[PDB]
Amino acid sequence: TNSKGYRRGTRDMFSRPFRKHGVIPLSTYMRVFKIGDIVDIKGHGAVQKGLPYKAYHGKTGRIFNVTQHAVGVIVNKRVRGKILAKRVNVRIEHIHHSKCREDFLRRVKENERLLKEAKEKGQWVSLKRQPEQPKKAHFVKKLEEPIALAPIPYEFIA
Amino acid sequence: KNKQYFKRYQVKFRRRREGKTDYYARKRLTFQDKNKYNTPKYRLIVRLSNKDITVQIAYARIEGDRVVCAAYSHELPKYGIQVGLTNYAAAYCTGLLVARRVLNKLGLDSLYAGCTEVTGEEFNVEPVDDGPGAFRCFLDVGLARTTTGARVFGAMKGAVDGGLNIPHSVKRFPGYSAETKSFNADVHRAHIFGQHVADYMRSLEEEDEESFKRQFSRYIKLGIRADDLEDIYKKAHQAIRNDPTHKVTAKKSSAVTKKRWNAKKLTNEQRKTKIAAHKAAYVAKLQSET
Amino acid sequence: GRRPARCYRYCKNKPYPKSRFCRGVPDPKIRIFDLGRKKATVEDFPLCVHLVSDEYEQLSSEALEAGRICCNKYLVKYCGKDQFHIRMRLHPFHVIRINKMLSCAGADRLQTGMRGAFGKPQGTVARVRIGQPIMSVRSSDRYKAQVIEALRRAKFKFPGRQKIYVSKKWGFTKYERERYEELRDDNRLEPDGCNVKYRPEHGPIAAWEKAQRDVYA
Amino acid sequence: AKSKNHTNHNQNKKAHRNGIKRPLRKRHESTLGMDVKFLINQRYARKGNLSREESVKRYNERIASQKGKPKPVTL
Amino acid sequence: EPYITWGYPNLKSVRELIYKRGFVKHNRQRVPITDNFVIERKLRQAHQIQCVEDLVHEIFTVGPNFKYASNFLWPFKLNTPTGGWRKKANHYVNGGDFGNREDQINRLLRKMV
Amino acid sequence: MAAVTKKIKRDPAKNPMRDLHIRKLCLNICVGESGDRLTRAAKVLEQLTGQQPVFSKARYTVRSFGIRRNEKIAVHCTVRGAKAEEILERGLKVREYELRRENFSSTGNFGFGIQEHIDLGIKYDPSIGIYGLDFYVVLGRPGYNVNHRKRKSGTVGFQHRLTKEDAMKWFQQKYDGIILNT
RNA sequence: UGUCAGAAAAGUUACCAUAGGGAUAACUGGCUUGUGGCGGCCAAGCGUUCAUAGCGACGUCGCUUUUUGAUCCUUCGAUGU
RNA sequence: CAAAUAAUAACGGAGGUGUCCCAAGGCCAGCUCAGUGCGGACAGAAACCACACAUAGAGCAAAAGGGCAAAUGCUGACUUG
RNA sequence: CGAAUGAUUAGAGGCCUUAGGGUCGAAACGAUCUUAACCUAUUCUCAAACUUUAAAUGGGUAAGAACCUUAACUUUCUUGAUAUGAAGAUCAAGGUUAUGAUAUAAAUGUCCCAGUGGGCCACUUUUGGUAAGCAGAACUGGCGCUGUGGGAUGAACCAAACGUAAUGUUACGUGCCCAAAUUAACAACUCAUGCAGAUACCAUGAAAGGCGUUGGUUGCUUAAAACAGCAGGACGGUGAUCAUGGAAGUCGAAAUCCGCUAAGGAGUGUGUAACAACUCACCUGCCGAAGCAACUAGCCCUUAAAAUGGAUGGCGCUUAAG
RNA sequence: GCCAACGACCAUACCACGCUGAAUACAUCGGUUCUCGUCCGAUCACCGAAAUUAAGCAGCGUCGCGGGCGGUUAGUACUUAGAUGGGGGACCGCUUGGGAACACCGCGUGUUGUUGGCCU
Repeated sequence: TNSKGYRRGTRDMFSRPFRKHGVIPLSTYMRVFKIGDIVDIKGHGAVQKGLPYKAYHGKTGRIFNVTQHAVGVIVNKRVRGKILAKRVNVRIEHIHHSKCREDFLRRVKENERLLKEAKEKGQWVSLKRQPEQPKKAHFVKKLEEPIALAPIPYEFIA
Repeated sequence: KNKQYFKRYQVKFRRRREGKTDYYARKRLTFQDKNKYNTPKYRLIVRLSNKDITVQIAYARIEGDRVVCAAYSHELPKYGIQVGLTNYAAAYCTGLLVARRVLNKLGLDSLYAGCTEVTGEEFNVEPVDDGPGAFRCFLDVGLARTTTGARVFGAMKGAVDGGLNIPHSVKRFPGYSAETKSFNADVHRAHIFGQHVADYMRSLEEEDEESFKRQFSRYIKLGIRADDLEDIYKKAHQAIRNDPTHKVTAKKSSAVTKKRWNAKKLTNEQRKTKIAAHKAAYVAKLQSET
Repeated sequence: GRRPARCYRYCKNKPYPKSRFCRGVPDPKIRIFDLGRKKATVEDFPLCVHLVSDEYEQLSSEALEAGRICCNKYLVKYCGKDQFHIRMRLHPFHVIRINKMLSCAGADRLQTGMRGAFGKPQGTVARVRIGQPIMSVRSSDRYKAQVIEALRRAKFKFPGRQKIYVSKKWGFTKYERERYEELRDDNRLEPDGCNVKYRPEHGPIAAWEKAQRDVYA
Repeated sequence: AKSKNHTNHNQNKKAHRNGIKRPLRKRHESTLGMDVKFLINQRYARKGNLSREESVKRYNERIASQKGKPKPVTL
Repeated sequence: EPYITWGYPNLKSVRELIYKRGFVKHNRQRVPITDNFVIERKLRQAHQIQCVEDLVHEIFTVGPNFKYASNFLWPFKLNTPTGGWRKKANHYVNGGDFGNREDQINRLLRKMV
Repeated sequence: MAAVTKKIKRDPAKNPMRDLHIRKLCLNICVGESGDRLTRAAKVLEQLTGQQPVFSKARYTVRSFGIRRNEKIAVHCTVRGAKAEEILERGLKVREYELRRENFSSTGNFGFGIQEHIDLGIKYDPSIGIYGLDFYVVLGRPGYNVNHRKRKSGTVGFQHRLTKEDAMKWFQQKYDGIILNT
């Protein structure tokens, strides 16, 4: 009967990776964080100041604040069963940029590049994503060394 | 040591493996705030050598520092100083050369002239009104030992004489004693104009006159006498204040394919034929057993 | 009090070791794992024969101790004194505890009736898996029939069921007998006691001519 | 007599009924616990917008009277 | 999967389910068919469906208004098979029922329609 | 091995810049325990060297010699460069320059020890007492400050780095000693 | 203010009382069997000689709750121990 | 334990707390630790001096865990955030 | 686990100068090195409080007017020497709202509204405990709170949730109880002398066997005449020795070498005190066709012992009604 | 082809050796009056010029170690979901998807940014 307290169970959460110990690379402090930016939390065990508490590791929020060393990130925690949006002041070394939306934003960049040159053709602009449709009718040619090439089900004996 | 701490071996970065960077200071020199979002900070980098003084202005960007102004000591022959390129005196020129090199291209030489009245006092430029102040640098010394009177502090007073706003204290200027401070501009003024290099070569024709052919050689070749240095450096402090034009050269265009020497390394077909005859002629040599 | 493994037959739990965290673990009275001519070379004993578990049992230390002696005493009686190497490949680092209830004098009431349960380590056992060997005897091919009966006599002292496999290997090395014979027929099998050394192309080259200076000379 | 404490049984049936409830999406989220020197006369970066188009596209040529600030902003 | 069987309908199975069993959704209510005006009054201004064979077309050949052609319908409240089932809790490929029957959804719709 | 070397020889790779001079000489007096005995032992080296020496403290406790943590047992100093060649050869003819064989480290330094400290041109002077000393001669070529600078450091390599058998080679020539195979 | 969201607090009752409790012991009944014993395999060996006439080590697989624990399910408006 | 987010029980298992600290806090600078090898009179298994290797195998009031090498370790400088 | 930390098993190659002393030698270095240390290439087996690696099922976020690119304004706080930053406030320009499927109507307040705050069962994962119809947890589904169909019976299992009716169609079943097959449907398996066997959960039964029968895998002999049987020898070159219960063809047994041909065993034996013979090999027969073992897993048997009389639910079934 | 200062990623860059090296450089190097610091001008600080096969980033070489990427292990191990499946149990088969790891073999052995120069 514990969780309680504050870095418990984080023997593997705030560990370092293997041979990624030591000095922090310098671009970690050279990243720019503007208000309203999507941001993951993966805490740094080698920076003992401004670590998020363990519920928020692995999560994802939006930057609501910038101060001199940290960003306020607003993160969702399910406190059962309901979702509060938690405001967590977290230092910059524990904070990353989300890649999730900058491969949505390279489609807004193409839902206006492809609708641009569609002023000549007209249609279909085809600006929606399609799931993996079932395949087609297609003519598999053999030739290729005609078949059989015939498996039979056999591997036991030892 | 044998295959198994090599597996667990984590190198240091690349430059701390090679002595170049602190990274405990590089972390703290290149610190910008996060609510100062992408503003550069432009530190002042004077690195010494044996026969060069590289002064630079670089700002912290991710894919490398970007160098915005670079004045060396191997160009001060163009301004009237032929030898003694790594002086305490010859740094204040490259200090002052890199400040006037950057305020003309930033247009900030009409305002922020500087200190041509070179005295050795503490000099902190008050901001010219109708707007904020001047270009700020911060001094980046590396791991030069910052004891009082080093030549690395001989480019901070050179650059602050051009007019740049680099934050100060005179504690490490040559001629400010340690009990107390005891400001004394005159030993700083002596060192600025190269007096105590002149005084040593005015004290060496009294003790050991043969040692001119030793230390302070090539003053004998180029004819620089000891009473000239207080006016060699003085007339250089306006010939530098009149032509800071970056020394840009145009070979046009001889950098790539020069001309003959690509230095290929043993394409793996050769290495597998290198150990074709290395293996075949060994057992033929072992057929000279029988 | 050495109660047998007769009623142990749901075994559940992650292996508690004899480590720096339950210190008080005893010296084992079951120590030796291998016997016979254990100084024989690779070339002496071509035949390997295993006793292989086709269940998921929990073989006891006293079961494994008993089964080695019955495999020993038949082989030193029939196929020669030192024509075998028995390797008992199940080293039992397990802790089975016991809640002992010191209930002498019938009156004390203090220690444990059902509250509370710290244990005391008495057992030591080996998990086997399907297809996983239990002991391998290495001997010649003249005594192939004498080998299997000593493993048969060891079967009836283990729980579960077990299958006696003549392996097609050449000894305890992980080679086919043909692939052992081909690879030893040029240079590449540089022998040791139990095992050979393998097929070296690396590194760097100094131990290639040392082979070639000892294939010709 | 000491019966049965602690279970998360029924606790997600019972928490999925009135459902598991995202907060709600606002156009105006609060500025509180935010950097106060970022806010305190950016209150007056709003209050300096006395006009925004009439007197303001006058300014595009009022500073192009001095040809803008095209060079010296480059430090 | 274990609560469901599916497969790939014929044209005849598309028709017989909409002819015999096809009901339709009219302002949240369930309205049988009985004429083409129940299909046309809700899918001809927006989509181009007025007949029954319209609704059989853009369901069978999966057309661009399939989303509307199949949410217009109510779920087909089928009968029970004649001869009944096979096991109901094994896969079709085990010994029979749930999952993809794949062409044998037709034979089972003859029993249910 | 037999990797191709190709050995381009524009000059025979001799050693003008590879001097194998004396770096420094280490002079220790490991007195047993503290008190005023080190003070009268420390002043024998300002007589010998001129530099005032340093008071090395004992690291561990032993209870067998009587030393503890920080009990100031020894006195040492170091002499570097052409002033060692006073105190080297002045204490080497005491050892009658012919010296033992090991006595010669694999690291290239070598050293010896003499008792009877008044054979260094020192008058006997019973106000201080006689002492036994510890002479260690570290030895090196130019470029050995490559690992000593704080900025842009490095390591010396194989050649240069001088063996035992080139300190002996330096000793059969300078002072003309014999190596005394014992 | 450690009973740590924080009364100011020693026993005994076989002379006993009350409200309840099978949310809770004492015995029966149930499940359980570590403990005892009764079986079957393998055979080191004992038995002058002979492995099983009679035995039978180290192992091994079961049966047996009744002693005996463990348990708290039924009964405390009472199942006579 | 705990079943790869967090949560999670038993009189489950292994321990720790009720303190210590004018430095063991703050910060700059210099420095490299465990051990190992070849050496140097008394001096040995260890005393000290000195060279070479040392991925932290040391040390950090820390119970365990994480973390840390021109440091958060060792030494000095001023210091009281 | 031929990576660290912890274990742990065996050898192999060696630095050596650690020897535990050796060995041929007073110690020897004049040689074998003897072994054990130490080093190096391997090796067996492993970890609730180890881990380079690393799933499945999971956790979070995103998937557009609340948007995307502009233009130039505001700012003291805001930063910059920039009233280009960074936030904000405006005008400009932008085909087809930017996966799928759904919409039981969703949103939001108030009575902080009543009851509740003993739970219990199950798959899977789990801890304690020898075990438990025991103790404690995670997950989802259930009983509580719920009838009805099936499991004879039954809180929970399988199916299915329920207005009042008519008709038709459905997992468990179809010898009789009892609705529906003693199936104009089959192929096999099995004989059980005191519970043959008979539907999940589930109402127990093992290890190990069977020249009981059924199928199967491996190896020999074979159409050179085997297999079986009626028909021959089996003594000995010799109590070599081992040996006196005693080994003369034989307990044990270091040891191990010999008859003859068509063809005979220093030979296993209760103990034939020690001897004899004898006969399961060899091989000439007749026979003249398949024989031999070893192994495997179906059913049945065996292993298999309780107390009122008794339970596949009952009857009863045996080319089944298992 | 390179050289330097400042870097980013932080072993494809490391480690062990071996062998080259034009030119700018970078060094080692010389000295202690000055500023500065040591027990010591070795280190640090400062003045600044008399010889090169050590640093240095390399040019590299290595059937190199490590590290890196691919292949193969392997549709293997495990695992989602299912059954009135099996078995006395332990556990195992199949259905429905998902899908590793060591090793093993092969491959390559820093990539580049800004600013100043050199041209074999």
